[PDB]
Amino acid sequence: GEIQWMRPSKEVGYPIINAPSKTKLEPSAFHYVFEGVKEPAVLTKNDPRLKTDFEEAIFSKYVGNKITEVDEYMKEAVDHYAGQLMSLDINTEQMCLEDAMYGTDGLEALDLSTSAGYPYVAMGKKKRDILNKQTRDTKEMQKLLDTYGINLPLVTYVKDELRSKTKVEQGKSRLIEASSLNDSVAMRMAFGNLYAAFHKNPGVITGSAVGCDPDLFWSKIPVLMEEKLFAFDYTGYDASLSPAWFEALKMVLEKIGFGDRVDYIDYLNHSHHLYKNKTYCVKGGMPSGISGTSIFNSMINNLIIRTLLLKTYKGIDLDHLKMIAYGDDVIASYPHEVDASLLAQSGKDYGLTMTPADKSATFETVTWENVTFLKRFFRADEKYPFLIHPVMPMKEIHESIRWTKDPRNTQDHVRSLCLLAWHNGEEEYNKFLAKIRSVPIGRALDLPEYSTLYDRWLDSF
Ligand code: NA
Repeated sequence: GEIQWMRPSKEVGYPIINAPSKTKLEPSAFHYVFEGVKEPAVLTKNDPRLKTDFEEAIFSKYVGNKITEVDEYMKEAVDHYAGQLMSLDINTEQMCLEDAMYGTDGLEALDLSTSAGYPYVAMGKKKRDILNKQTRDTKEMQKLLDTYGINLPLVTYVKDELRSKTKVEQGKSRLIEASSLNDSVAMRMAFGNLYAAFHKNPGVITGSAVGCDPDLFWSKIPVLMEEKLFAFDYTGYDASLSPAWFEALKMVLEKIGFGDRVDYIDYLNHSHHLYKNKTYCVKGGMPSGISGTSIFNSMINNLIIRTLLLKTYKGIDLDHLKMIAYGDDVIASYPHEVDASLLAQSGKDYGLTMTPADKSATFETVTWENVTFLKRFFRADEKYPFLIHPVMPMKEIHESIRWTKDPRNTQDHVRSLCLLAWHNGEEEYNKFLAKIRSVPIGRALDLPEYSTLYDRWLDSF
């Protein structure tokens, strides 16, 4: 991903986009009951905590483009992945506007809280004014489609979230590229059934885990993996994607019956953005945030891993490559041990910056004991080993509970954390509940006890 140019939006006929400048995150009733070191991300150039230029920091993610064309390994990767997907008999017909808007089997309805993007954001027109979830009305939307069409600019927002001290001082805040409601709708109409087919088939065939339920899915993963596991993290995955990777994705889509609408991928690859009073053009880089983002990042990941294995290990049997991606996150396996370090090396030549799994300093062997997926470990249940617990460490949960974005969602926020934490065991869970109940706010919450969550878990399979 590389920014071609950037300039005042007025110079190209666009209005200044108003974005919030004050975080919605404030210390919660548990701020001093639990240990934590993260704070709200810098949202503006004037943030006192900054120790470097903000604008420069937030756009530096666009490391550039390392490859122009789709090489022979990539083509091979494309044929193999496309072949697997073929086995799912994915419905290739476009999805009607009604479902693309209000959802259907395998596809949730459009999120009414998220941005409507340009130009609605500049006309103060919200989604709540465009769609009727109880009416399933598509006339207003249809009229808007006909009026403003598609391929509209994406609106760049700084993500309001918790970040480490270092990242705050270095202005390393993450960005959200909200596509226009029109594009989101047109895209869900074009790829709606693909999205659904993926949501309904999380696994090693789609090579995707998007739409999955960790509590149930974790028990299916081990059975799908080959003997030897391997993994690694990416640095700035989305932004590092070169145009070739988008072209490789289009080839996959063509081969599975969607060659009919690969043009929509161009909108993602070569895209223009609106940020504050500026407008810029980017070549490459996946717009982090758009409808389809995680699924397409996941598909491209399947292409990347395959490409690197072909490039590094001629004769590798991709039919025994068992991997599951969630955007840039990935858990993979092969009957034989592979060198993540070597793969990482091959990765550089493809514009990908790969590093040791889970922030390690060196590339160590990945095992069922130390592997994580979506920040969760895998732990067989003590009483019924065939049931696998997705275990997220208490550290991130402690960090999260120390802040709130709205006092009205305190019980939902805390219940949410409880569904994640109890998997760490009863001793830990009870310690967690006790601290919560050491302050008034917590004692007033309705939280499930351990045995209740355990029973609920067993009854969910
Ligand atoms: Na782009």
